[PDB]
Amino acid sequence: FVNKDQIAKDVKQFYDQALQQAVVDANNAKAVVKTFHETLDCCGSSTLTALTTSVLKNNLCPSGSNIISNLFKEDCHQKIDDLFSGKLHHH
Amino acid sequence: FVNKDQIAKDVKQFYDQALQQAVVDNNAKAVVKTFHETLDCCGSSTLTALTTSVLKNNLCPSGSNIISNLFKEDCHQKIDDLFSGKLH
Amino acid sequence: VMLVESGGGFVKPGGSLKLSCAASGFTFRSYIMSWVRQTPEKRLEWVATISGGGGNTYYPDSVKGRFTISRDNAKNTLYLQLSSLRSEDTALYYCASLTAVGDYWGQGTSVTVSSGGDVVMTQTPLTLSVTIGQPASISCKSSQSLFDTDGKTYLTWLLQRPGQSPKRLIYLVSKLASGVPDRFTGSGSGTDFTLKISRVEAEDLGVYYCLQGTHFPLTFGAGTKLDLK
Amino acid sequence: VMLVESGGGFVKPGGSLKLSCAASGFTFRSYIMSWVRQTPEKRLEWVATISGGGGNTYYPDSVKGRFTISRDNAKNTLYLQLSSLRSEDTALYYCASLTAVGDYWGQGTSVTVSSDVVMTQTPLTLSVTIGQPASISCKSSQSLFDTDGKTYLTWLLQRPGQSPKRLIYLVSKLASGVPDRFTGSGSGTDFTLKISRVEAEDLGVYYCLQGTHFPLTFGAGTKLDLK
Repeated sequence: FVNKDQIAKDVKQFYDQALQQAVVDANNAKAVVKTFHETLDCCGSSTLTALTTSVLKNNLCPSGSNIISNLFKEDCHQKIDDLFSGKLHHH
Repeated sequence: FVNKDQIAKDVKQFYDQALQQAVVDNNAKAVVKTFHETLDCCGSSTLTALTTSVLKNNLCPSGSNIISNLFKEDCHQKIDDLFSGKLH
Repeated sequence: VMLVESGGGFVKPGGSLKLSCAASGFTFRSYIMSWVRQTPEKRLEWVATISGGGGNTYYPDSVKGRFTISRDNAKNTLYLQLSSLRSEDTALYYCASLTAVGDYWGQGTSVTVSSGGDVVMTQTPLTLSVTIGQPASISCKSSQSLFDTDGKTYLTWLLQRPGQSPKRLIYLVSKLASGVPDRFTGSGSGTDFTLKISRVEAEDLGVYYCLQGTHFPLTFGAGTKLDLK
Repeated sequence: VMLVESGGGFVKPGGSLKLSCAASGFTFRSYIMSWVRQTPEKRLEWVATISGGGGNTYYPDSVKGRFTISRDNAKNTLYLQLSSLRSEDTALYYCASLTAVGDYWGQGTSVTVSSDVVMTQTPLTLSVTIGQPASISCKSSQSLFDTDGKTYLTWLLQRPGQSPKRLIYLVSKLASGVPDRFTGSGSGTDFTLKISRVEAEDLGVYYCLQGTHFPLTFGAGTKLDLK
């Protein structure tokens, strides 16, 4: 059996790793970041202050969806916790 | 730390365990719908019988299915493409 | 905006070709793509479908094992490997995002197999000859109900204008597609369906087909040719 | 369909109150939710914004450190804890999905405390007759043109008795349930709402809103009035 919290944690680590690597140029880190941000509809994490501020700055969060402001963002860690706890679907 | 391959495989296994329970019996249904919705997919090639049972429970709410509901993205492939960074 | 097929040809029975289709102008990687073939007698037949990511492939029994549909999303290309070809495979092979939200068709690439060099959809009449301005009505009946557990009724009407590829006209029985003028009306339910044209214009001439997408395999009516008296 | 606010009231300088907003009829958890206050003089001010999942909270400096936005997704409730309250915190506080794809507003709950891009709008009041054309200007102190290449200029209209409602977003794009008598135009710092022929449900206060620069700011408003 694979435990919810163990994979959620591993998924946030994977993502935090790619976020780091992305901000030191590693064109693949950037692809992973863009993928996570588009598929999960998120941008950075509040838990990752230093990395999140380097990242907006890198224009790795398009909006598209955003029609009023692009100032406000979902936290990817929270999106990952909610994916594994089955809380992302529009019921 | 984290190797792309073991995580992708862990996620698939977690998805697969929820897809199974969701059929034979929920938090499992909630997880399955979240995965289908978030990843834009429905069941898996590797689980054809499970996958044919999805419509019976409305685990794969269509919306974009306007010509047929027979054809689906495979969740396993969506999982690999998430970690490979191909879904943008 | 664009799908462009190539790779067809003249091949001997038992032979092999590989068709390709270069896509541009839409988000290919996220498009469930199909091949659809048009026979010398102008029947449309579904040949193959592949998911956005390429993990699910679908084939009707007539081609299963012989044809392989694939795609290379990085190159924005769709492929069809043909093998053990036989004479009934001779057709114009179209690339199309047949079941996707956007309706896009290539222009077909031909395969002619020659040593010389399921739900039934019933479309009547076979040809309806008309006068400009006069109204039209075409029938299409299925041998099983098209009403899915789903709640949706996957009946589609398409039109192929002379010298063009087929074009989705209406889906889910009654809903018009992009840019279809209001003088088209689709009705029906269960196993009975009708396409009515208020007032035929010259842009309406060609072959209409219905398509059911409720039951595997996808099937088409044999076609009604609308032309002038 | 519904946002219902409560918990407003009357308080002394330096006191506390906690406001609530009960949502229903949309997928609450996936909306970035806001509080927007409207002062006795009918100015709108952005107060706080929280992400769908609760992780990112945002505040202008005027309330930052004093107010805490929060949300309970399982209960479909949005909160604003008010503390160290000041006279100028007196206003009607609106729960709203201000920046979300759907535009929902509560009806507002009132607080009375009692012992940046400048947005300009010309004219301050337009009096008009039904069927007359109308033209309101909104001017900003910096370009609202984002790196996005989007221009986050938004028009809202508050009808007498009514909470505010989105009418135009991204300069020119009409919101839902909005007729074509409405037309927004402009670029840079200069923006214009034209009503071709004013009907009687065009009357109220018009506000522009920029979303390009932190913090979110509102023009002081133009009153549409007949006569």
